[PDB]
Amino acid sequence: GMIDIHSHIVFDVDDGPKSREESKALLAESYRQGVRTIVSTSHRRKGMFETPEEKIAENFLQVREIAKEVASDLVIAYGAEIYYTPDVLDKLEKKRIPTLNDSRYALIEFSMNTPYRDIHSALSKILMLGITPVIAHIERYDALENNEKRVRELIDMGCYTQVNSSHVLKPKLFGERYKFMKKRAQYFLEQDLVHVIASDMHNLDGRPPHMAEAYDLVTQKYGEAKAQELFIDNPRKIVMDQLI
Amino acid sequence: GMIDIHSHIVFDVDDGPKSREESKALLAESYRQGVRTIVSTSHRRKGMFETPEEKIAENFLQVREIAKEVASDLVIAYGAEIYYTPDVLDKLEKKRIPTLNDSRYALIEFSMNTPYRDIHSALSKILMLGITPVIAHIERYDALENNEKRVRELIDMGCYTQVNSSHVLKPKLFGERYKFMKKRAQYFLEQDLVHVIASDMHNLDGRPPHMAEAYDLVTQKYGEAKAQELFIDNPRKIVMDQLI
Ligand SMILES: [Mn+2]
Ligand SMILES: [Mn+2]
Ligand SMILES: [Mn+2]
Ligand SMILES: [Mn+2]
Ligand SMILES: [Mn+2]
Ligand SMILES: [Mn+2]
Ligand SMILES: [Sm+3]
Ligand SMILES: [Sm+3]
Ligand SMILES: [Sm+3]
Ligand SMILES: [Sm+3]
Repeated sequence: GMIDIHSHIVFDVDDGPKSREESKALLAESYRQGVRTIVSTSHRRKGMFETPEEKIAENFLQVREIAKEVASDLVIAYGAEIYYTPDVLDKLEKKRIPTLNDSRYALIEFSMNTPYRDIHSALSKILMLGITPVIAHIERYDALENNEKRVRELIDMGCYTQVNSSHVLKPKLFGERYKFMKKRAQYFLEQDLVHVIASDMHNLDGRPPHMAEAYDLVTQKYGEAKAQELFIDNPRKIVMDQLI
Repeated sequence: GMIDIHSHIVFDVDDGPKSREESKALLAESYRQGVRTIVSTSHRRKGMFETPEEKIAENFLQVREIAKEVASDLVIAYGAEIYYTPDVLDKLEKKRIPTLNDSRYALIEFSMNTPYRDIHSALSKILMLGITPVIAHIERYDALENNEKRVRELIDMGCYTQVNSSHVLKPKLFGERYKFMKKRAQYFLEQDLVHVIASDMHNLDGRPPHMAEAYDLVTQKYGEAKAQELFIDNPRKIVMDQLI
């Protein structure tokens, strides 16, 4: 029973599901693949994802009703994926934006080419609030490309890393769009710099969950024990508000 | 990975472990049997279990450190087993006594021969506080012996039932001390009146966890699906603060 801590399943709030039907379909697929817990982390990002918090709550609650139709033992928790801009700090401290399952952990996102010093500075200011940043899809940031020294630094301040399930997969030979993130992801896993693997699922045409598959690949390359850590135990600790 | 929502693992606080050594030994056994989550529910009972709440917290936190020695993926949550006396209501509402994992659920206990009207009255007054009572070892109460009508009533007010793992086991032919609770437990399982099975573990000489075994017996008699509900899914919902 996997716990997916990064998901876009709330409808009409961001670039995830546009309808209830689409939300129900996502949940169902996630369930097929063995996920029994999903943390909703819709986008909060000044400039492009500014849906009112009240509306996200409204729709999330509806999605939690829908989950019941998929399966009685599917647990939906609230949360958020937060794109760092300065305003975000007070919003977090005052609790106007959710942490993951109301725990100490917050899912934090940057741009592909955010300079390292900006990522670092931002993550410091969040730690100052007593909140623990889990860094969203570290494969994305150029700042961290092939750079363990920098990732260790962040982990050692008190951050934890998340990698997307789809970037654990192997590169295709025709029509690959994520060569660099797949290469980057594989490097972090080799260096043992990954705490969590999550789906970042948005839909069932382009951004599905690849959790079942990502799990079998990590099992083979890195061992069953590591797959369980990244896909179950560490997420378990996050959702239970305990330090990993 | 089972979740045990009823446990006496804090030392020098009640009739559970008397030492750290004994606490560590309990955790370890529970882990052997496949339990990955344990809710601490030490005794709060006017008249015989009156250890100051500050002291229970102090020692619980230490037990949570010890758990790390047993295994990194063992999660210890705080809670309490509450013996109903009137004072308990305000203590709960004001939060001077913990609910299970700080959820809406509280583990509630009575005496073997508490008349039904007293159990009922007490459980009403707790529901009035917005708290959901999970009834501790229902096998114990004479009021509920062979009496589905009464158990359904309670469940329908909004209570949930817990049965002890050791009372799921088969009766012995020499030196059985729990014939009646084993018979009673078996009856509730047949009538499908049990939401949760938990250990009520106190030690490793007389009151061990019988979770591994209780799980295999429920599997055989009632199906894998039911064992998972009682030993994993329903407890999962309790610890995640979601209505079962
Ligand atoms: Mn998106
Ligand atoms: Mn993102
Ligand atoms: Mn995302
Ligand atoms: Mn006891
Ligand atoms: Mn008891
Ligand atoms: Mn007990
Ligand atoms: Sm290295
Ligand atoms: Sm490691
Ligand atoms: Sm019946
Ligand atoms: Sm049932």
